[PDB]
Amino acid sequence: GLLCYCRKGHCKRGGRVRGTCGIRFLYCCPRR
Repeated sequence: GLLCYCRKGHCKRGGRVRGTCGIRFLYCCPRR
């Protein structure tokens, strides 16, 4: 939720992965 984004392979403009967005997808949150 929040302002998190699901990106395939690797999150764009963000190195704060929150967890896996399923298979071959990364879910990152710009929190900390």
